[PDB]
Amino acid sequence: AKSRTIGIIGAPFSKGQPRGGVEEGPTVLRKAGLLEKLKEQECDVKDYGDLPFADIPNDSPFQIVKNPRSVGKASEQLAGKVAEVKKNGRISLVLGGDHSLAIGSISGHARVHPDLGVIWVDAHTDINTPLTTTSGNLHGQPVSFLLKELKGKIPDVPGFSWVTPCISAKDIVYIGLRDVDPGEHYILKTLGIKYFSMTEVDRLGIGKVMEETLSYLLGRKKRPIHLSFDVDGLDPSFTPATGTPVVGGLTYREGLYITEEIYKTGLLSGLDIMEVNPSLGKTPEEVTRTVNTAVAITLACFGLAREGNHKPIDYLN
Amino acid sequence: EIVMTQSPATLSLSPGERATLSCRASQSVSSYLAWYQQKPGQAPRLLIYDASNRATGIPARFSGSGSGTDFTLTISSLEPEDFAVYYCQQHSLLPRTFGGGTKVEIKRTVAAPSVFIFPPSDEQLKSGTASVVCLLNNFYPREAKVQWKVDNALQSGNSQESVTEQDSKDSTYSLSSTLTLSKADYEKHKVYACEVTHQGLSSPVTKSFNRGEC
Amino acid sequence: EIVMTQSPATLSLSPGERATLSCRASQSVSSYLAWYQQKPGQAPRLLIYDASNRATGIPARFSGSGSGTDFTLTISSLEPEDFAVYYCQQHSLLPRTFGGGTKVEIKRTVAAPSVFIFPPSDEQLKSGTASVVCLLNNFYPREAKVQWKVDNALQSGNSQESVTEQDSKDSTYSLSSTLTLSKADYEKHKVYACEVTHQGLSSPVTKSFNRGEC
Amino acid sequence: EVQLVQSGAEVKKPGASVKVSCKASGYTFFKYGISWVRQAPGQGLEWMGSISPYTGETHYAQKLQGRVTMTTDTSTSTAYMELRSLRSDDTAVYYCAREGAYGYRSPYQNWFDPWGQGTLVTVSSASTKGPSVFPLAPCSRSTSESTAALGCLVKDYFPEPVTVSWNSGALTSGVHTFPAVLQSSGLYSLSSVVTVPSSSLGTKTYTCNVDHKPSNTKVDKRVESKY
Amino acid sequence: EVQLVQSGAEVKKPGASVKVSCKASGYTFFKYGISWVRQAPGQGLEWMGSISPYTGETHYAQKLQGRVTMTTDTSTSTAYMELRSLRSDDTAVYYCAREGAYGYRSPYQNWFDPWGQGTLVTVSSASTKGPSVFPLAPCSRSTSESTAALG
Ligand SMILES: [Mn+2]
Repeated sequence: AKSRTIGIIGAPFSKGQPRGGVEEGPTVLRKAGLLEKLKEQECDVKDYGDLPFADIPNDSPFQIVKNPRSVGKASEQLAGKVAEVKKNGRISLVLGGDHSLAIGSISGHARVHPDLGVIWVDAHTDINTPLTTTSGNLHGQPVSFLLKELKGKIPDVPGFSWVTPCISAKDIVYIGLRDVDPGEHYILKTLGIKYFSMTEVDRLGIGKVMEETLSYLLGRKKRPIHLSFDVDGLDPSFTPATGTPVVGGLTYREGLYITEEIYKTGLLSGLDIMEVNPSLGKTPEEVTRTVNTAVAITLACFGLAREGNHKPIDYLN
Repeated sequence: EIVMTQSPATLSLSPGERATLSCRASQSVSSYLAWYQQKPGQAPRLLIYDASNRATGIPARFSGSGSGTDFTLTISSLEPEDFAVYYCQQHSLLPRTFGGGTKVEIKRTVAAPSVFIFPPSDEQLKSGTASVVCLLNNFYPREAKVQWKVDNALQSGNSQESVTEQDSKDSTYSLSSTLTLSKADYEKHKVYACEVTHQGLSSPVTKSFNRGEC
Repeated sequence: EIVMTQSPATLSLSPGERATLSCRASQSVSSYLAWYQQKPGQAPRLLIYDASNRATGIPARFSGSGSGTDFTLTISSLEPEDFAVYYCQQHSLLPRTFGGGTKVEIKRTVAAPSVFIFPPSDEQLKSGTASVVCLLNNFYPREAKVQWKVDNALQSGNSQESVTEQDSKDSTYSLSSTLTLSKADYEKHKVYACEVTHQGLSSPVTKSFNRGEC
Repeated sequence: EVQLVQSGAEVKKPGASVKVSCKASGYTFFKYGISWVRQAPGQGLEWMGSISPYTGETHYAQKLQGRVTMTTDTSTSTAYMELRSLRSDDTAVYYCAREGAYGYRSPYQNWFDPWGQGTLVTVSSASTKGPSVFPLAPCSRSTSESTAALGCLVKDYFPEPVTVSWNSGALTSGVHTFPAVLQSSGLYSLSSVVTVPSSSLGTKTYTCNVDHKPSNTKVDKRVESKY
Repeated sequence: EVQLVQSGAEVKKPGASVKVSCKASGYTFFKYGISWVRQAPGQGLEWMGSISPYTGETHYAQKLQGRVTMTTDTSTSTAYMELRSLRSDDTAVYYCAREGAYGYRSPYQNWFDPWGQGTLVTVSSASTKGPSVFPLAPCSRSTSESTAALG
């Protein structure tokens, strides 16, 4: 169909976060066999392989921001690949990896659809600047490069000269905030970005939150929706093998309801699955649950309803 | 559990030019490991923190490269205070494997051990035991042998050796195999020879005595 | 951990009529176990999948019953290609216990082993060891004994035996206890007798030599 | 057909794992839960673990919980099973097979029929060595016996196997290959192949051609009388 | 400076733990995940566990899971590590050091630079005894040699 027409982009990338091991994100998810789990239902599955990311040894850092240039080269390569696969009319499934990849993901998606919107599901806002950071890790700084309102507030980071800020403060909705920096919360209150922390989800319920989210983004104008997802926004009871484990996250049922409502919009146009670290699994059972969680999220993004799904023909024959 | 293999096992260099060291990883660490300065009897000290970039007061000469399997550690301007066991250690994978050990020695020349066997004391015969101590002293390198001879019987297992550190002064070494016996097995024999085979020695030097001689 | 006890330990049958086999469970499996065909040196093969019903290309003769403690496996029309170790195995309880082993032999008659002791080679005396090898050959069944005699000293522990499979041709067996000694204990004695006690033998056959005879 | 390609026969001393590719073929994956079963030679079988193919439910057996790790590779339907802190008890032919998944949509199986062919794993601290054959192939005239037998003494090899043939496989009659009875001394198993010639064959030499290819060693022998 | 005061050198026979105060100083806590590493003398080092300072994430290493317990004392920034059912393998100088917390707000470290000075722990069932010195210090005239040694 128009929905569940998939270009698969694997990015075995880790250089925007400290703990190496999310390079085996697409490796484990492909050996979890997301492709075959799509191929039952009417999915136009087409992988495009993994991207060859060069290793620049002289990736000289910024003041606090470390590894700018290899990350910028990675996201520029990924922006080309995402724009390429969205020329195909597919839905850009990109998965890594960490949030630094989402820069080029949203970039190449905005090259095709400049009118997009972002649902950034994450424990964090990841809205840090090079100035307002504490770690300098670019997986904590993807969003600030992509916001038009932080133009001039973004320093000239080596490797991100190609980056064009493509969305506005109204173009993005956060869901799942429970680990927010004072700089992050100050910027969030500064730009007036619509968000949904764990407080409002516990207040309204996940149905009312998803209702208000789709009313905010698609109630004005039906536009392509780029769900960019972090696994730590779900509770680490389900996803302990994530890079930034923060307790008190969303439930597995809640995330499945989110992705089912996104599929029932049908305006999903790009999916980003990051922070998948099998090396942070204390048991392989932890890895197994986390990977199955991410796969089931992706399947419910591409039509796997919990109520059941069938090919529209008679079965009583 | 990425195995870190340091390609120089040990090293000996009379103080001088580039004394570059090497460590290899079992996987791709990708510039995410560090270099260390475990001095003898001391706490280790950070040399390089991420494959380069010369951590926080390192003087002038301790660069390194890598990215991302086999890493280097350049000791370019040797400075003989820097004689210490060095360590690569991966970090960005759990669990966090160290390297093997990079004991940096001094390469003076190969010298001969001044070999001195010592009878056990009669005070040790008052203790009901006997430990025969065969010196090696003031030599280079540590590559030596001790073959105990008990009325010329090639014995071991009753013998514990003891390796000095390399001296700051004359860069030498000193060994002592300690042929700890019972008093009963001591009284069974007299000719207590100590066949010492070292590179500085031209011959396997057998230093001997008789039980009751000295 | 339901113990599966196979009531025939082994079986020997010259090829013929019903050769029905049995396995008992420690609990009530209730028709939820399977039958298997581990051939020698081979992967096992499914015979019966749920207590009956003759799985997927089994020829004509391999029914079974049960339901639900003591199960049967009927080898009705023997077909001597089917000589293999058979297995009941419960499935619908964890963990999934197998049976014991149902080595199906052939029952020709009880024959006598042609017993042949062999001195160690002088090449083994060049190796500093000695292994005396006492044959048994072309007999039935495996129920045998070897009593080594070292200047007529009943020894064991220095001896490893070796059991051939039952031959397809003559259904026989062959043994070899290997009295592996030191060369020193070899040189202590000459009369190296091998008291072999088998059912086909009328007597305990003592096959001997002298050290340096052959 | 519904088949398994196991790979491959490998030994470790006490060390790291012998993770086996259990390559599935012919039948669809994610519907058919694959197990693993060890069997020491001359012993009964021991089921030791079984994943569900998708949503991997481990179900490791008793006494190794723990030491075993099993993974799935449903890109290309191979499966895997490791071991941790390997040990001399792990001298066993490891079979993978398929229980069938006990989910809801999986079809009914209980009986292990993809069967894997087996994988030789002996955990072993011996070093790879050729045999030290200490034969006797005399001229059937030891004392007086007509059908006097002869046989070589295939001693102290590792790993398995030796390949022994009499006179490049000429003498096939009387061949009774004794299995690799394993030394407790150095884990160097012992075998022998014997034949029974007659005393009217005294002008014939007989060469056991003992060829131990995992050490790439080839041994040819004969022994005569003593004047 | 960024320093660690370890305390203190202690032996146990096979018995209870040798819980070491790893007193941090000079640098702020709850931002800097502190590890522990054992090293037997004449041996390589073995990292054995590392807590996050706040929201203590244990990350105990292989072969002792189990026997180790690590705690935090961020009133005064000392840390602790015990052992259970002590054993003669535990003849090792225990170093505490700091990985740096792998949270979100913690700054980037991977390299263990508070370094602790070490702690002598040998697990040991011997009793406290003076030496039994059985000397020879002769008058360098044993048989004939000029520079005759003594010890
Ligand atoms: Mn995030």
